[PDB]
Amino acid sequence: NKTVVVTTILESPYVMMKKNHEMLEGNERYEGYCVDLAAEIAKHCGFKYKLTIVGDGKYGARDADTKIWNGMVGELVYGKADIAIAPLTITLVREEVIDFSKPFMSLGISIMIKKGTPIESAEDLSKQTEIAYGTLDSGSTKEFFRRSKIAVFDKMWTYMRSAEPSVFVRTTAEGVARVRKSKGKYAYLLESTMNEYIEQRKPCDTMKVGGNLDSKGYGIATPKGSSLGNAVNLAVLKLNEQGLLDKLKNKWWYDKGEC
Ligand SMILES: N=c1ccc2c(-c3ccc(C(=O)NCc4ccn(-c5cc6c(cc5C(F)(F)F)[nH]c(=O)c(=O)n6CC(=O)O)c4)cc3C(=O)O)c3ccc(N)c(S(=O)(=O)O)c3oc-2c1S(=O)(=O)O
Repeated sequence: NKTVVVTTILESPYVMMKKNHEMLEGNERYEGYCVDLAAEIAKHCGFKYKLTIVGDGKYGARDADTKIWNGMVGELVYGKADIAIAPLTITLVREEVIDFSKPFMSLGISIMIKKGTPIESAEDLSKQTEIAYGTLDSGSTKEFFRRSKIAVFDKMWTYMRSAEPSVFVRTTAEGVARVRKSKGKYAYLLESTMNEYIEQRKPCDTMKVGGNLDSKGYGIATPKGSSLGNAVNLAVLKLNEQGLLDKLKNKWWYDKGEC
């Protein structure tokens, strides 16, 4: 039997380098939620596996000009990996070209504030202009606002699209720094999972407020028609029912949190 090639992505806390990684080999180089999850999936499915970091560092999209899938999705579609174990969002266009398990983690768009900011909901943000707010320039959150027909989110998009200086940031680190350094006058819109992670990072000055604005899930992906997909999906369901997915989330977000 052959070693399963698992594509994954360097993204904290899902996959992170061990400090001594230069003196380590194979799967021992990495730690994180998806490292632990890969070991559990492999245990339940009965395979040996090698974690490999996706070469282009991307989740996966179809290039608008060439029509070629990149990222982990592309690794699956073009025969370079057997399974993707990563926070890969289950979307329509991806589901058409690869197979997904049921989701192992659910999430939604959410609001990050500096502690003390008088905001508790998206509606609160939308009905004022003293506190600026934005999102990742390249993110799925931006696209949610662009396409939304809900009055509150439409108003928020109209504000964000034309706000000056730009309220959009190039990276999560830029967004978080802007929240922390703006003295409560900038709020940041992002995935609840990342928001919750940052809430547990020093110096513990940010928090997540309000309910999620949408709902989506991260799934395990296999090439379309792969015989591995059935067992992997049953594994995700068993791990959820055993409490193990919740245990892993608690471990990497809270037991290992700094706040
Ligand atoms: N200098 C730079 C520097 C960075 C540039 C980036 C860039 C931006 C931001 C970040 C960053 O904050 N990462 C942390 C983060 C925040 C949210 N997630 C997340 C996203 C998922 C996902 C799971 C998660 C997680 F983790 F929450 F679970 N699962 C999916 O299934 C999925 O799909 N997504 C995407 C989505 O949901 O959105 C992760 C990292 C990068 C990067 O270096 O890869 C860049 C990206 C796209 C793009 N088209 C272009 S660009 O074309 O070049 O403009 C980009 O450019 C960049 C230039 S740049 O080129 O010089 O202008």
